[PDB]
Amino acid sequence: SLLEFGKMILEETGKLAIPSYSSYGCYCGWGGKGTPKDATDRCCFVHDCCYGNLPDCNPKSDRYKYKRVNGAIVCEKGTSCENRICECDKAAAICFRQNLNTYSKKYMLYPDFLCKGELKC
Ligand SMILES: COc1ccc2c(c1)c(CC(=O)O)c(C)n2C(=O)c1ccc(Cl)cc1
Ligand SMILES: CS(=O)(=O)Nc1ccc([N+](=O)[O-])cc1Oc1ccccc1
Repeated sequence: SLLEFGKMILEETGKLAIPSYSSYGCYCGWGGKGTPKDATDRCCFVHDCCYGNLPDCNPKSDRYKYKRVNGAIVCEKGTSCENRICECDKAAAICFRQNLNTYSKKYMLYPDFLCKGELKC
């Protein structure tokens, strides 16, 4: 669920999920169409794609638990929907962490019309 994810994001990047990530590029937060504008945008894209493989789960409201083994994010045994979700968020977390150095503000609050193009997961 978002609470977990957001907290995971803050620990990892030091930036707050909302609003640093709720309206970035074409895929962070609003999902939908387009060509990811950048690495972070791709992270979000691969992430939306991750929730896409769990049709009958509820990434948003289902809560899972995770811990840190020295800085490592470690998803704890829960329902199977819970485990698979958590893996999906961990990746996004890492991913964001891996491209902080190219996180660009001109993609904050990006207008929808500039998000057209095709991309299959
Ligand atoms: C590729 O992108 C997707 C696809 C489906 C999604 C989401 C993101 C998010 C993610 C979001 O809002 O960031 C949620 C919550 N999805 C569903 O609940 C869902 C539920 C029931 C059926 Cl039968 C099919 C899909
Ligand atoms: C899930 S939605 O319809 O895509 N809204 C939404 C998108 C991103 C985030 N977030 O924390 O990164 C949080 C989000 O929603 C909330 C807004 C305020 C308080 C709690 C959740």
